[PDB]
Amino acid sequence: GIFGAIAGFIEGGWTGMIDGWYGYHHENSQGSGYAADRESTQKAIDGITNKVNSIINKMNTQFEAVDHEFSNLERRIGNLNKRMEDGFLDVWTYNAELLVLLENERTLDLHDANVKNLYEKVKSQLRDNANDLGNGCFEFWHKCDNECMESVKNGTYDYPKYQKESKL
Amino acid sequence: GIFGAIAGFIEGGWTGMIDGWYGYHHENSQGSGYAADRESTQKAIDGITNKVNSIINKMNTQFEAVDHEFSNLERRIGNLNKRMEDGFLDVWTYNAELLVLLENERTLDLHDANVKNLYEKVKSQLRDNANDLGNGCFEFWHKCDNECMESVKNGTYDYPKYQKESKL
Amino acid sequence: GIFGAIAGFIEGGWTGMIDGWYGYHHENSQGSGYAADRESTQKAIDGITNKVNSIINKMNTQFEAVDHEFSNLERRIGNLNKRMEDGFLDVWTYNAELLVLLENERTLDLHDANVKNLYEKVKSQLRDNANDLGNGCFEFWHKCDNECMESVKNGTYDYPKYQKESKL
Amino acid sequence: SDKICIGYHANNSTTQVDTLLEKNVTVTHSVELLENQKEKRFCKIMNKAPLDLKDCTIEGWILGNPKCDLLLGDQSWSYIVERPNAQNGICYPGVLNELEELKAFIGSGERVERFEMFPKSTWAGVDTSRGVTNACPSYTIDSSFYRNLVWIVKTDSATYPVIKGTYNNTGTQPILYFWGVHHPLDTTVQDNLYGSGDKYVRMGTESMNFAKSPEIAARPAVNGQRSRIDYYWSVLRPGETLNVESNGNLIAPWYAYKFVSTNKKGAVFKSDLPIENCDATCQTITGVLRTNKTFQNVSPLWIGECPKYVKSESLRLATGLRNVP
Amino acid sequence: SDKICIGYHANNSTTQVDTLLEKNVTVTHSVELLENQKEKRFCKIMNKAPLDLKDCTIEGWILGNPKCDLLLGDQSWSYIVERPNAQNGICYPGVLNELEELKAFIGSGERVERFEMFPKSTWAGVDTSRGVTNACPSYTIDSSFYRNLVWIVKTDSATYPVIKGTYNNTGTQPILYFWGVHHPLDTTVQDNLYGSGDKYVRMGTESMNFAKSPEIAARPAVNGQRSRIDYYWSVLRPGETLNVESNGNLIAPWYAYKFVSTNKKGAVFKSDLPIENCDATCQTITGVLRTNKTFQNVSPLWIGECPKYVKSESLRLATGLRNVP
Amino acid sequence: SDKICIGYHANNSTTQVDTLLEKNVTVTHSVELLENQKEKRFCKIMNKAPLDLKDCTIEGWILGNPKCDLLLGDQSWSYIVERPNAQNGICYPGVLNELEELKAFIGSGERVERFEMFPKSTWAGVDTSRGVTNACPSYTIDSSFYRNLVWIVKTDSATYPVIKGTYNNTGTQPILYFWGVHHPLDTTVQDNLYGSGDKYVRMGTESMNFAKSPEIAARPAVNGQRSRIDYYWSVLRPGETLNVESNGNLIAPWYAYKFVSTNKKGAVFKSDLPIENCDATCQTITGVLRTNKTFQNVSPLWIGECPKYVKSESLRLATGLRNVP
Ligand SMILES: *[C@@H]1O[C@H](CO)[C@@H](O)[C@H](O)[C@H]1NC(C)=O
Ligand SMILES: *[C@@H]1O[C@H](CO)[C@@H](O)[C@H](O)[C@H]1NC(C)=O
Ligand SMILES: *[C@@H]1O[C@H](CO)[C@@H](O)[C@H](O)[C@H]1NC(C)=O
Ligand SMILES: *[C@@H]1O[C@H](CO)[C@@H](O)[C@H](O)[C@H]1NC(C)=O
Ligand SMILES: *[C@@H]1O[C@H](CO)[C@@H](O)[C@H](O)[C@H]1NC(C)=O
Ligand SMILES: *[C@@H]1O[C@H](CO)[C@@H](O)[C@H](O)[C@H]1NC(C)=O
Ligand SMILES: *[C@@H]1O[C@H](CO)[C@@H](O)[C@H](O)[C@H]1NC(C)=O
Ligand SMILES: *[C@@H]1O[C@H](CO)[C@@H](O)[C@H](O)[C@H]1NC(C)=O
Ligand SMILES: *[C@@H]1O[C@H](CO)[C@@H](O)[C@H](O)[C@H]1NC(C)=O
Repeated sequence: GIFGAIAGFIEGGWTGMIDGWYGYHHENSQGSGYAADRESTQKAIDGITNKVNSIINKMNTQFEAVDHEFSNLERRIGNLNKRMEDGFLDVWTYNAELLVLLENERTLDLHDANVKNLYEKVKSQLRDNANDLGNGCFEFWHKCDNECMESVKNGTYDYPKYQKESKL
Repeated sequence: GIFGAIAGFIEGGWTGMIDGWYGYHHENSQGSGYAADRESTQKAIDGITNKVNSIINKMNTQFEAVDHEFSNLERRIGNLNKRMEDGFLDVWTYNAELLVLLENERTLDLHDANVKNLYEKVKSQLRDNANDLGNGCFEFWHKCDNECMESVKNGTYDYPKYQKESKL
Repeated sequence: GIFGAIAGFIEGGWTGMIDGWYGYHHENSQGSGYAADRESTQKAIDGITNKVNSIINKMNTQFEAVDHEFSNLERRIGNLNKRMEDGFLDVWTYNAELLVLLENERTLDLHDANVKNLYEKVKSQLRDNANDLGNGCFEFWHKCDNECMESVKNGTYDYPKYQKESKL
Repeated sequence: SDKICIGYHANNSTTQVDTLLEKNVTVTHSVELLENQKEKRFCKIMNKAPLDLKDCTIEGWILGNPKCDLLLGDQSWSYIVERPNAQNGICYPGVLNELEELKAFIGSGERVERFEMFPKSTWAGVDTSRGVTNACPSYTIDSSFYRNLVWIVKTDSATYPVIKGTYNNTGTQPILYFWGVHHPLDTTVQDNLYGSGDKYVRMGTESMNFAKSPEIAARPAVNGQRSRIDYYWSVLRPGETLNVESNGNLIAPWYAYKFVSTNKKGAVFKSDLPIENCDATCQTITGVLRTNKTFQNVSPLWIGECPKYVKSESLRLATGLRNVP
Repeated sequence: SDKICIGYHANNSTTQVDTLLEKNVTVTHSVELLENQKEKRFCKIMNKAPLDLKDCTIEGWILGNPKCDLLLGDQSWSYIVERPNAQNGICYPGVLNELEELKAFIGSGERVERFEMFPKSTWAGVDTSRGVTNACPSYTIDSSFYRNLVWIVKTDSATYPVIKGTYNNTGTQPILYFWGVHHPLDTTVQDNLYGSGDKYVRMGTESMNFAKSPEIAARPAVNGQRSRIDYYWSVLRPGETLNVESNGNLIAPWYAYKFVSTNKKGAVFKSDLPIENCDATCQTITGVLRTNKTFQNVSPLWIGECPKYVKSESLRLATGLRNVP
Repeated sequence: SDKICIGYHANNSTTQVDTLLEKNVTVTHSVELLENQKEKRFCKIMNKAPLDLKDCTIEGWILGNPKCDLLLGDQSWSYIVERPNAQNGICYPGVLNELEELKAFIGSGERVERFEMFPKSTWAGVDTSRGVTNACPSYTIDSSFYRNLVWIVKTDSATYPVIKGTYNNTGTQPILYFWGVHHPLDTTVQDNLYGSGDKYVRMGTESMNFAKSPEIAARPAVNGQRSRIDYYWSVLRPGETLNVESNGNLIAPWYAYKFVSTNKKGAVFKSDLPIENCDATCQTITGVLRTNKTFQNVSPLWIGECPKYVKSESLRLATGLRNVP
C-alpha cells in the first residue's frame, strides 16, 4: 500500500479490534488489549460516507431509452436512435466502471495514510523513551501503566517524566 | 488532512506570512518574523495554475442544441432530439461537477503534502540539535543566529558545527 | 514531487542503475556500485501494467458514425446526426485526454511514494548506526562490508552487532 | 517490557473489490452500487394500472376490431402492455398511415373516452347497414367490421350522393379519430358499391386538408380479400372543426376517442410477463425493480424512477480497508 | 532559546469549496468556472444585426403578407428573432408544405435578395390583376394578397388557357421560391375562376417534378374562407431551370429570394426580449453572456462562442489551501 | 566511511508526457495509446472483398444501366466503394423514390443474386422489344435501356391492353426489385406510346399497395429528354406475393435481386482510394489501420474492429519515473 503502513511495515490487521478502523494494541503489567482511535476513525467514516453519497448524488440522473418503432422505410433514423442509445450506455458504463476503479484505489490510500499518521503521532511523543521494532509496535524503555497508555492515546504523553528511566 | 500536516499536527496557519503559501517563522536573539519558501510555493503555483488551465482547456468544447421545430407527425424524432440534448447535458454536468469534487480533494492533499515535505527537510537537518515539540516548530538546543536561520532554509545547516551545542 | 523523494530530497536519478526502477548505491572498502530492488520494482511494474490494461480494457468500445445520406428535405435529421456524432466525439475525447493527464500525475506520485518507502525501510534498520545526510544516503557509524551491504538490502540488517562501534 | 502498537481493523470478510492497481482485493467493508434483481411481472404505477391488450395489437384495439371488444370503451393506464404474438389487428387488409407516429402518440396518453363522433344518421342517401365482411369476423359472427368505422355503400336504387358531415370540437380535450378509403379489386365491384364516376374522399380542418381517390386493382389475397383499405388517423384539436365530404369509397368515422395526454411520458411494452396486483416505483420491460441502488443492469426501458442503466455486472465501492486477518 | 517553525498561509477569505470527503470547506484562494449572469436582450453578432420579424411569423415574412411590408426586400441577419404572439402569417387559410424544413432552411442563411422571378407578363390569356381577398388585407386596403405570389384567374368571357413559364437560374446563388394550388369550396367558384374540366398545376426542374389537381370541398371557415390554398416551397439551385405549366388553380410564383447560405450555424429565436444597439460574441435565447468562464447555466440555445451549458449552480475549483486563521 | 544510498532509475530517454500539474515532463518509460498511421487504400476485411462500382453509381449499378454491364450478375462485398465522380447512374432523367433509404438498405447487405423476376412473356398484347432510348446508350448501341427494367409500349395499331403479372416469393431470401412510371412531355407522345384514356400503374403485395397515373408535362431537357420516369424500389419479403397491373406508362420489373443481408455493420465509402489485394481487420474511409492501439485520430467511419476515434494528436501514458540524469 502506497503509504507503506498497511500490508505493510505493519503487516496484517487486528480481528481483535472491533470498535474502529485504526487504533492501538497495548501490553503492560496490568493487562493487555485493543482500543480504536475514534477521532481518526470517525473523520474517516465521515470522509468515505461523504464520498459515497457524493458519487451517488452526482450519478443520480438517468438516460431514458424508448419504445418507438420505425418502418422499413426508416432504417436511417431507426439506426440513429439505436446508435444514440448505445452511445450514452457505453459512456455511462465507462464513467461508472472507471470511477469505481479509481476511487477504490484512492480509498485504500486514505486508510493507509491514516494509519501511518497514527504511527507517527505516537512516535512523535515517545522518542528516546521507546524502542521502535519498525512494525507499528513500541517497547517502552520505562514503566507504562494504564494512565500512561491513555497518555499516549489522547496525545499528551510527557517525554520529560520518563527520560530518567529510559536511559536505564 | 491526508498528510497530517495542515489542520493538522500543524494546527492553524499564519496570516502574518504574506509572501507565500508555505514557509518559516523564526525567533532568535536578533529578532523574529515570517518568511515564505518561494521554491516550493512557486512550484505549487505553477502546478495549480496548470491544473486549472488544463481543466479549462479540456472543457473547451460545447454541445450545441438547436432551434428546429417538429410537426404533430414528428413526435418521434422530436422526442429523440430532446432525449439526445438532455443526454449530453446530463453527461457534461456529471463530468464537470464530479471533476471539481475530485480535484478539490486532491488540491488540498497537495498543499498538505508540500507542507509536510518542508517540515521533514528541516527535521532531517537538525536532528538532536533541536527538540521537536511536534507542531511544526523546532527549539534549537544551541544558538542559532540569522546566518544560521538561512542555513536551515537553504538546506545547508551543518549538524557538526553544532554538536558541542545541545550537549545540554 | 508530492512525496518529496524524487527530484527531490533525493536529487537526481541513477543512469548507472540499469536493472530496475528503485534501488541502492553502496560504497565500502571492497568497492562501490548500483543494485536495483526487484520486489518493489516488480510490484510497481504489475501495478502500472494493471493500470494501463485497465484503462485499455475500460476504453474498449467504439461509438461509430455512419455513411447515410440525407435529402435537401432532411436538413433537420441530417444536422441531428451530425450534432450527435460530434457530441460523442467531444465526450470521448475529453474522457481520454483528461484521464491521461490525471493518471500521469498520479503515476509519478506512485514512483515517488515507492522510493520514499524504500528510504524509510532502510532507515528503520540502520537507526543511530547511520547518520542520515537527508539525501537518500546513509553513512555507517560502523564498518559495513559486502554481506553487510546485503544485510541491509534483504531486510535483515541487525542493529545488534554494530552499536559498539556506533559509539565511535 | 511494556508494549504499544499501532494497527488497523480486520474481520472475516471475503468481499473483494478492484482498483486500477490491483484486481480481486479483499476489504473489510464495501458497498454495491448496482442492482441486478427484479420481480418478473408488471405492477401498477402511481397506483394506476397498466393496459393489457391481451390478444389484440394497438391497431386492433384503437380501430375497434370485433375480436377486441374486451377493450372497448374508456381506458386508463400508467403504461401499455402489448403481447408479442397477438393476432387481432388490421383484419381487412390495408396500410394504417403513419402507424409508428400513431403508436407513439397513443403512448403519450393516460386515458381515452370513446364517443360517437359521427352517427350513421350523418350520411344522407346511403346504406350504412351493409358494410361488413368475413375478413373481419367477431367471435360470434364470422362476418363483421370495425367498431369505430362505417363502411358506407350505395342503396339498391340510387346514386351514391354527395355526403357531408361536420363536427366542432367544443370540448377541452383533443380527439383521436380514424377513417379510411376503399380500394376495390376491380371495376365491377367499384360500380356495385359506389357507382360510376370519378370518386373522392375529402376532409378538412382549420389546420389540415385530406383528399384521395380510389386506387382500383386486384392485389394478393389477405384474409380472402384482394381489395384494400387505406386507414388514416388524426387529432382534432380543441376549438377545431372537421368537415367530411365524399361521393364514394369512404370508410367514415363513427366513434372516436377524447384523448388526454400525460406529461409524464408513457410506455408501450412488448412482453410476456404477467400483470399482478402490486404497486411499484420502477417498472422495466423485463420486470419491476425494488432498490435504492443508483445503478442497474436489468434494462434501459422503463417508466417511474429507476436507477441508471449500465452494462456492468458489479459496481462495488470500497469503504473499509484491506483485510489481513 | 531560538525557534524555527514550518507553516502555511492564511487570510480573511470565507470562500468555500466542496470535496468528495468534505463539503463546505473554507480555502485561501479559489476560482469560479461557471457563469450565471446575462444581459436580457439581443445584440449584434460578428457586427451583423439580427432580423426582428415584427408581428410576423417566418411564413408571413417569406410569402409576403401585405401587413409584412416593413420586412419587404433584401435582408441581412446574424440570426432571426420571431415574436411569440406574432399575428401576420398565412392570411388565406392553408398548409405550407414542409414548414419545418423551410423554417430550418431559412435559419441556415444570412441574406436574401428579393427579385421578380416571374413577371405577370409570363402568363398568357389570363387575368393577373384580380386575385385578391379580404382574408388577406393591407393596412390600407382590406382586400389584398401576398406580395410574392399571383392569384391567376381566367378573364371574364374566355377559357382558362394552358399557361407556361420558365426560369433558368444563371446566377451563382440558389433561389428560394414559392407557389400554391387553389382549392375552392365548391364547383360554382371553380367555374367562376378557372372554368371547368380537370385542372392541373405542374412544375419541373432537372431534379424535381411537382404535379397536383384541385381538391374541391368546403372546409371550416378561417378568416371567412371555406376554400383553401396549399402552399409549397423549393430551392432552384444554381444552373438549373424551372418549368411551370397549368390550366387552372395556380397561385403562381412572382417574386423570389436569391438565397446565400451560412458557413457557420444559423438560429431562429422565439422570444420577447428587446433588440438593442450592442455587440456580442455569445448570444443565448434568454440573453447575451459576457464572460471568459468555461461553464454557464443560463441556456443551451445560442450562436457565437458561448461556454459549455450545465445544470450546476456553482463550479468553484480550489487553488489555495485550507484557511485556518 | 561506508555509505549506502536509496535512489531511482534514469536513462537517455527524452520522451515527454503531460500531467494536470506539469506539461512536457520527461519520463523514463511511457506508452502511446493513439494510432495516427494508415495505409491509404481499401483491403479485404474478413477476407471478404469490397465492391468497386468503378464508373457507376449505386443507382446505375442496381437499375442496370447499360454502361454498367461490368457489374452485372451476382455480387459479394465487404463494403461498397463508390467513386466521387462516377458518371453512369440514372441515364433517363427522373427521381429514384426514397433514394437514401435505398442506398442505406443496400449498404445493409453482402450479396445479391440477379434473376429474371418477370419475363417479357408476362405482359400480353404489348411490345416489349422497343422501349429503348438515346439517353441510355450502351458502349456499342447509342440507344438502349436499363437491364433490370422493361419499357413496355403499344404494338403498332392495337390498343394498350390491361396487362397483369404476379410473382410468389417462395424462396428464403427477400427480393429487392424495381419499377417505374413514364411521364411523357406532351399528349402526342402519350398517345404514340400507350394510347388515349386515363392510364394507371398499380402494384400490390400483402403488406403494400402502389398506384399512380402519368403526369404529362414538358420539363427541362436532361440527356435530351424533356420527359421523365419516376423510379421506385421495394423489398418483396419471403412468403409474400406481388401483383402488377397497368394499362399504360409502366416501366415493368424484369430482373431483380435475391438479397441476403446478414447482421453486419455495412458501409458505403465515397472515396478515390485504390483497392488492392490485402487483408485487414480495420478499414476506414481514409485508409486501413494496423495497430493494437486503443485510440486513433484518423477517421470515425469504418468497418471491422477499429480503435476508438478521438481528436487527440497524442495520448501518451507514463509508466516510468521522472527522468533526472
Ligand atoms: C464474522 O465475525 C463477525 C464479527 O463481526 C461475527 O459477528 C460473525 O458471526 C462472523 N461470521 C462468520 C461467518 O464467521
Ligand atoms: C475475483 O477472482 C475470482 C477468481 O479468483 C473471479 O472468479 C472473480 O470474477 C473475481 N472478481 C470479479 C469481480 O470478477
Ligand atoms: C482582506 O484581505 C485583503 C488582503 O488579502 C485586504 O486587501 C482587505 O482589505 C481585507 N479586508 C478587510 C475587511 O480587512
Ligand atoms: C455551504 O453550506 C451552506 C449551508 O450551511 C450553504 O448555504 C452554502 O451554499 C454552501 N456553500 C456552497 C459553496 O455551496
Ligand atoms: C441555362 O442557361 C445557360 C446559358 O448560360 C445554358 O448553358 C443552359 O443550357 C440553360 N439551361 C436550360 C435548361 O436552358
Ligand atoms: C364552433 O363552435 C363555437 C361555438 O360553440 C364557435 O365559436 C365556432 O364558430 C364554431 N366553429 C364552427 C366551424 O362552426
Ligand atoms: C539509449 O540507451 C540505450 C540503453 O537503454 C542504449 O543501448 C542506446 O545506445 C541509447 N541510444 C540513444 C539514441 O540514446
Ligand atoms: C513538448 O514541448 C516541446 C517544446 O518544449 C514541443 O515541441 C512538443 O510538442 C511537446 N510535446 C509534448 C508531448 O507535450
Ligand atoms: C405462394 O406459394 C405457396 C406455396 O407454393 C402457397 O401456399 C401460397 O398460397 C402462394 N401464394 C399465393 C398468393 O398464391
